[PDB]
Amino acid sequence: ALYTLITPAVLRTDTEEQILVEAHGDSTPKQLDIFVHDFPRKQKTLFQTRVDMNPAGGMLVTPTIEIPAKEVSTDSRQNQYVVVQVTGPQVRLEKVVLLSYQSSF
Repeated sequence: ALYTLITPAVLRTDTEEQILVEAHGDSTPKQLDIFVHDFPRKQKTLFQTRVDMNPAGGMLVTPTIEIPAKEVSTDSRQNQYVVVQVTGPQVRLEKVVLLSYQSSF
């Protein structure tokens, strides 16, 4: 009965990231899509993928997304957001987060 989405508060473009998605109390399997759209306009699909979540895996998942900064048209002059989304059987979740252009060290 409880579906959770935890992602990093701030997501690094052109750098892999991992987000936590859980089902609390629901021993019946599932197959969900992970979607990320530019905020606020939802103009383009930045990242899409699909994962199965079964009882074996504790009923949770660690999908790895990866926004390409090649798809962020903004400059570093103001804080541009992107929005996370999960959808499937008896579930949907939606979370807006901030984006870092960080490359490296």
